[PDB]
Parts: sequence; structure tokens; C-alpha cells
Amino acid sequence: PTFTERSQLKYARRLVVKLGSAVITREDNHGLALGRLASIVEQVAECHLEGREVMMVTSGAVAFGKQKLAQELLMSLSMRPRAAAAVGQSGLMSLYDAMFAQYGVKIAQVLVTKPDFYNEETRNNLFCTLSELISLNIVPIINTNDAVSPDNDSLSAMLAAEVQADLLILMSDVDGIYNKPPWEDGAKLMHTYTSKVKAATWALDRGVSVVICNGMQEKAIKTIIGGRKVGTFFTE
Amino acid sequence: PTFTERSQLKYARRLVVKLGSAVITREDNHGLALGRLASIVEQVAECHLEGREVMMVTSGAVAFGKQKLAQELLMSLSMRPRAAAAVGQSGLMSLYDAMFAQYGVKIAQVLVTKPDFYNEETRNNLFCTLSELISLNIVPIINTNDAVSPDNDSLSAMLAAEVQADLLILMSDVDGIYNKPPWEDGAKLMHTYTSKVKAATWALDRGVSVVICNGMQEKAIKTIIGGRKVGTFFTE
Amino acid sequence: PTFTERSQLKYARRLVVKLGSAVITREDNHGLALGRLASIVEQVAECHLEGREVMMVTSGAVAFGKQKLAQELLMSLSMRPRAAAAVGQSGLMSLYDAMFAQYGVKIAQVLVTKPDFYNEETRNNLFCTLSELISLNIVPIINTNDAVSPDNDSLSAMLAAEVQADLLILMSDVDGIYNKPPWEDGAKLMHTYTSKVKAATWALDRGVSVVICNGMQEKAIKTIIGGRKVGTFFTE
Amino acid sequence: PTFTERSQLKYARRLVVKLGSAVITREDNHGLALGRLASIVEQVAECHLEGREVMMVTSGAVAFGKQKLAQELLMSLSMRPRAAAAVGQSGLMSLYDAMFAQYGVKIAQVLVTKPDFYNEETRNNLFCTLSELISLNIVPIINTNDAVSPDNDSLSAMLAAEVQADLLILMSDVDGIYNKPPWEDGAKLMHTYTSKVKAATWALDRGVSVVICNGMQEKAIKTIIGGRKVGTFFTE
Ligand SMILES: N[C@@H](CCC(=O)O)C(=O)O
Ligand SMILES: N[C@@H](CCC(=O)O)C(=O)O
Ligand SMILES: N[C@@H](CCC(=O)O)C(=O)O
Ligand SMILES: N[C@@H](CCC(=O)O)C(=O)O
Repeated sequence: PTFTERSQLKYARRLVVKLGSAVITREDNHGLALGRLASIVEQVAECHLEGREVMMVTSGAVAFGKQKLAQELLMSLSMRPRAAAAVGQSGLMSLYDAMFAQYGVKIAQVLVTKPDFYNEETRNNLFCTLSELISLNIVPIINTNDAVSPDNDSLSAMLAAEVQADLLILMSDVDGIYNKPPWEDGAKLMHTYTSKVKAATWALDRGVSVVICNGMQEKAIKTIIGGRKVGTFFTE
Repeated sequence: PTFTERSQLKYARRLVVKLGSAVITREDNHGLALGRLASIVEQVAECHLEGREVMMVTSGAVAFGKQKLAQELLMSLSMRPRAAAAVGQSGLMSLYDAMFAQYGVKIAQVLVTKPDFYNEETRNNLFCTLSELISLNIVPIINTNDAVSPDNDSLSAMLAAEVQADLLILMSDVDGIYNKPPWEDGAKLMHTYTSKVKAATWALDRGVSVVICNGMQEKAIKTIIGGRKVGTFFTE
Repeated sequence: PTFTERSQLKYARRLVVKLGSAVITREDNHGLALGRLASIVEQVAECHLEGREVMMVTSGAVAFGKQKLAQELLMSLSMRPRAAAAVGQSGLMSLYDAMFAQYGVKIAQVLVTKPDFYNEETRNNLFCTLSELISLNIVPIINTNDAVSPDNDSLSAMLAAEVQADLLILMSDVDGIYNKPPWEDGAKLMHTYTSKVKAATWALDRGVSVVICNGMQEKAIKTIIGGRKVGTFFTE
Repeated sequence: PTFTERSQLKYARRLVVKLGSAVITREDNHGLALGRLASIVEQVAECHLEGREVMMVTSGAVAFGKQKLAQELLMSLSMRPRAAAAVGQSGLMSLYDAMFAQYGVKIAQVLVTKPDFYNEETRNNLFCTLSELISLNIVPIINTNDAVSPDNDSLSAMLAAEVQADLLILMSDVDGIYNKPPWEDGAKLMHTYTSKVKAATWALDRGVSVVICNGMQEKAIKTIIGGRKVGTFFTE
């Protein structure tokens, strides 16, 4: 890429957020934590009204479907996942629509899957779709196709690579990257950097400066864009 | 198949409706005709509460997106389709959710495309999804993937074939199938039968008794299921 | 008023529709008939896009709440209306919002009750609200306050009187007004005119030309505005 | 009442929250802050799933309408509040419905105004409505009638009085009640206690133990119910 130090990260013109499946779902995998989700939608809409062109990759659509049913799964578990995923995708897109249009923005559910990034025709089609959507002041929300799926991070890295984004914020649960497992002497967190780690290395080789923050920390995106020593930063 | 005469069509246990792109969109391709759409949703929900297991194939999602934007396309046509398709898919699934839950039913947007019916892994996945959704008392709504698309009828025929449905109602604009173009002497409509025609022949060879009704006719599905001489009927 | 013959009714600049409680609720009082409701919303939105300034008075909000619960009333009828009315008002306003914004219009739920038309302060406030809403290209939907209520037709007449509307369409179930009960010789329907009848006489004395159509008849509003001999017409 | 010390507040069986007009609207009066609103909805739904019977009094409905229009007010401010209030009430009830049903709860918009608490017939009707709604496992949301209105706190006090609630949480912006204006020596915050102050004294005389917390403090309700020295507590 071109970015080297965290001080430069105020000049990134195309973010790609990626809400991890452990940030937005409450501590059961049986709900949808509204606190962190509303905070992250607030930060993303505010950052998009600032002039950048964000593009979320929302994970965790099975949880909304599980909680929306909560009855037909119960009455069937005594007489007897993808169905929950489908129903949840629909309902979650509705809820995102509400909580985003509460800031003036519009959204547009784009559904892809990892095989769609391998053939050239589908890659061309998807890039054309995303560019026509970005040029219209819309925030695409790129979920994974649930009905053709056997933690959507490699997908986010590859998507940032194709669209060639400046940043790639990768929210998660762990505070960052340590030097050794936490149950050890010398758990020195490595802010800079000489699964998530592999995808970050990939996106680094493809011209993308990955950053791995902590989801539960208040005002995460607005902080990491500014330059505070938060999260993790991958660059030679 | 097994069905021969229209009198037998009261014993079909798995319908596959298919709302044509000229039935639900008002006469501009710039809106969404609520009259026919509400009538067809009413008939389908009533038929599903009767014991059958319907599965719509709703076309015309670009119209809802076009009308929902109506401003950002305007202001851009002076300074300068898939984007409209995406936004419309989201909004239309929301509207279907409302107008179906007004009858007690639940729906679940399933998004496929014609290449998903060629590989074996995706076909297995999709069939498992649809069976897990049918066994849960849900009405799947199978739109075509807009973001990986370069009048969704061949798709409906192939989908009915894979799930192996008894009937396949194929709503449209024309009253049926004539003997010659209308501007000719002897336009004898052929109810029985010794694009739509080709797909119907295909689905006939694959064990599906296709039927082509007229959309604007009031109470179409409830009539054709009963046995009245409406629409068209394909069987040797 | 000023209108005398049905030919003049093309120059009315302020309609007040009133959907009767027997037109939109399906034939159980336990649902919400989507066919007639969608047709009437289509006609009203089309008439409003024509330059007039309509203002619906939607009845039947208890039905939507009854059907939306359908479970918590059931499980309680073995261990043991206004609650259904409240929940239904909310859900029905949401559904109207969807099916109206599908034509570009916006709506704004205004909740009044008959005692609000007797004191002068509340009458002034309500008139100011309605005029500020009409001058903004919005279609107010004037339901009756359910939580302060012990077939909302007198309300519609009085509302048309205060706002001083040219027309007052009063949709209902009966085709019109007969000369005698139907089980009699000589059931001559009286189109012109030298409960509903009393409210119509009132609104006639207050400068409003009431018209009573049949709800189930297709394209009712567009017909009666044109001048066809449909419904009933009250004028000396 | 019966409660004296904050240690006893774990045994209150009927809360009445009241979200102040400065907690949920972002710092413009031109939006709807999703962070605090989602946090408060999360806390209230969690407290209601605990066995209590909460009943919100959501303020700030004009902000949602202002932001939802944002265009028709703009284009009219060059050619030229209650309208915004009406549109906002509708949209905000929809958003609350979504963010509450994401926890399993159902809600039911109840619209009252201060004159509805003075006549006996309307008071009886409203109490019957609220009791029939509480006995159904529903969370009523008691906004003030905007179309018959010339910071809804006296309303909340009187409502808690009529329903005779154990607690009355009154969220706001100020951390509590000080001994003197902040620009003075000796700004000793008074947790216990020997506008908001007047309403609290009233509700104390009517058998209600008022509590005034700080909205922006994370996990406010769950804390104050527990017994931590937060907010303010009114009791002799
Ligand atoms: N269902 C997908 C995730 C879809 C989503 O992004 O919500 C999975 O389990 O991998
Ligand atoms: N956009 C697709 C149709 C999608 C739909 O079914 O709505 C097409 O034009 O073929
Ligand atoms: N609940 C009211 C009618 C309210 C409405 O207009 O829906 C009644 O029964 O009179
Ligand atoms: N519009 C009312 C408040 C209504 C509400 O609770 O949102 C007022 O300004 O007093």
C-alpha cells in the first residue's frame, strides 16, 4: 500500500468494516445485542457522512432468525440452521434499514459467497454492482449467501482486495494480537506488526492495511481512524 | 406426471407459483401495482392455509428499487439497474413480510440463480434448505440473484423440476396460448395442449404439469385449482 | 354547498375518504382483507397524485391487532379489546406506510376522538395540525383514539365539516340507499337524494356533499369522481 | 410508600421508566441518537424479562419526524412542528417495535395527554387499557398526544401515581441534584433527599419513590435497581 504509520490513517477514502460474529450477537448465540450493533451503526454512518465510502460486511444473520422463530424451532425440536439464516437475513436487513435511515443513509443488501470471487464473469458483475452502488451514496451490506453455504473473514479480505480499499477495519472480540497465549509470562500486545492473522498478511500483500480493533471498546472506529494506539496495525 | 385432466388438480400437494414481471409492476415499469400483488398474496396465503405447500417465485424486484430511489437516480441522470435491483429486493422482501404476516404465515427470502442449479454441491445445499424451510411451515420466496446476473421462467421450471412439484402455476399477462397470432382469422385459444411454451414442454417431460393463467383475472389460483376452464393446461 | 349534479364532481379539490369497518376486514372480523385495502390505497394515492388533497379516515384497527396477537389472546382465553386496538393501530400504520410509500406519498397518523371536536382549544390545535400537514404534501390518516374510547361515521362527517371539504366519500358495504328493505316489492335504489343517512343529512346542512359508494366494486373512487351513476348522492 | 433505603429497591414489581427528551436525541435536536436509545431498550427489555412489569414513557418524537422529512421542510422553509411530531410518532413506534421484538417482547403504543388524567371516564378507560395490556405481557409506550398539544415529566409522575407503581425511574441529562449551582464552592451532590424536583415531591406524597439517574451512564437501570449509589433517591 502507501500507508505506514497510524498517523496517516486520517486520509483513507474507502473503508471496509467487518463486524465479527462475536461482537453483535449477545452472549448466547440466541439473540442480537443491540448496544454494540447500534454503536457500530452510529460510528459507520457518521464516518460515511464525513466523505469516506464505507461498505459493511455484517456477520451474524443466523442469530436474528433463531430469535425471530424461537417457537417453530421449539415445537419442532420435540417432534424431530439454513432456514434460520434465511429468515434472519431478511429481518436483519430490515432492522439495518431502519437504524441507518435514522441517519439519512440508504443501504442495499448485496449477497455474495466465496465462489463468486473466483470466476471472472461474476467478479466483473459484482465489481460493477459495487461501483454503481458506491457512486450513488449508498452503503452496501455484503452478507454471505446462506442458502449456498455448507466466520466470513477471508471473504472480507478478498473483497477489500478486489475493490482495492485503503483501510480494512476488522472488528472482533480479542483486544488485538499478543506475543504468546494469555496464560504466560510476557503477554506483550503487539500494536504494530512486522485466521485473522493470515487474512491480514494476505491483504497486506494485496495492498490493504488491515487493522484489528476490539468491538466492545466505545467509539472504536472514530478512534482508530484518528491515530490512537488502539487495536492492531499491519504494515512492513 | 400422474395428472391428466383439470378435474384432478384438486389433489396437488405442492404448488410453485411464479408471478410474472408484467403482472405485479404497474403500467410504467416504474412502480409496484398493489392491486394484483395483494390479490395474489391473498390467494397464495389462503391456498397455503389449506394444507398445500406453496413456494412463490416473485419476479419484478427492480421496479420497487427504482420507485424507492426516484431521486438519487434523477439527480444522477443529469451528471452522468443492478443497484435498483438490490435496493428493491430488500424493500420488496419487507413488504411481502408485512402482507403475508397479515395472514399468519412467515416467509424466508431465498436467493438463487440459474448457475446454482448446475453444480451438484449447490443443488444439494439448495434442496436441503428448501426442504428444511417447507417442513417448518414457511413460504420461501425465490428471487434471482441480482448482483450476479448479467424473465425468470426457465428458472421456475427448473426449480419445480428439482423439488418435483405436482403443479406449476405460471401467471402471466396473455390469457393463454392461441392457435395463431391474434391478428388472424381463427384465434382459437387452446386450453389443453397435446419461452413459456418451451419451459412448459420441459417441465412436462420432467414430471410437472404446467398451467399458464391470466394474472389480471380475479381469483385466478382458487379457480384453476378447482377445475374451471381457465388458463392453459399441458399434458399428453 | 355549490355542487348539485354528479357531472360537477370532477372539480372537488378536497376529498375525505372513509373506509368502513366492513370493507377492509375479511369476513371473520379476525384478519385484514388485503385485496380491497390495496385497491382503495391504490385509488386514493392515484387521486392524490392528481392534484387533490385527500385525507383518509381508516376504520378497523382492532382486526389487525387481533390477528397480530392470535396467540397471547388464545393462551389467555383459557386462564381468564382495547389492547388489540392499540397493537393494531401501531401495526396498521406501519402497513399503510409501506403500501403508500410504494407510490411516493407520505402519511402521518393523526389520532383524534369525538370529544376533541367540542372544545375550542383542541379544535384550533387539530385544524392547525391538519392544515400544516396538508400544506406539506402528506396524507393524514385519522383514526379514533382507542385508549379513550368506551363505526366512526359521525366522526368523519364532523371532520369533513370542520375542514370544510368539497366531497365526502363514505365507502361502505351496502350498494347505496334503497326505497324499502330489500325483502319487499319495489326496492328502487335512490341514486340522488331529495346512521349514514343522518350523518349525510348533517354534512349536507354543513356544506358537504356526501356520497355513499359500494366498497367491493372495482375502481370505486375513480368512477364516482368521474360522474357515473354509482353509489348515492345527497343534494337538494 | 414502603421503600426507604436503596437496598430495598430489588423488590419493586412495577417500574415506570421515562426517557428524557435530552437523552435519546443526538446533540442537534435533529436526529435520534441510537447508542443511548439501544442501550436503554436493552436494559428495559432485560428488566422486563426478569419478572417486573415496566412501562416506558418515551419522549422525543419530534426529532424522528424532523429527520425523516429533512427534505419537505427544507424545500418549504424557502417558500414560506406538529406535522413532524405526528410523522415521528409513527416512525418511532415502528423502530421501537423492531428493537423490542429483537428481545421477544411486544409493545403497544398508548397515546394520552395531561387532560386525559382529569376527567373520571377517561381515567377509568385508560386504567382499564393499561391493566389489560400489562396482564398480556406487553410493554406499553405512553407518548403524549402531539396533535392536541399546544418535557413530559409531570405526565410521567401522574401516570405512575394513577397506576400506583413501586418505582419511578426518571432518566435525564444532569447527574442528579446538587446543593447549589455548579459554579459555586461546595457542589455536594445529594444522593438521598430529605420541575423534576417538584414532580418527585408530588410522586413521593402519592406513594411513589422517584429516582433520577444519569442517562449517558452505561447500564443505568440495572445499576440503580441493584443498590449502587447512583442517581438520586427521594424518600423521608
Ligand atoms: N451463515 C454464514 C454467515 C452469514 C452472515 O454473514 O451472516 C456462516 O455461518 O458462515
Ligand atoms: N433482475 C432479474 C430479476 C430478479 C427478480 O426476480 O426480481 C432480471 O432482470 O432477470
Ligand atoms: N376502536 C374504534 C375504531 C377505531 C378505528 O378507527 O380503527 C371503535 O371500535 O369504534
Ligand atoms: N411533542 C410533545 C412530546 C411528545 C413525546 O413524548 O414525544 C412535547 O413537545 O411536549
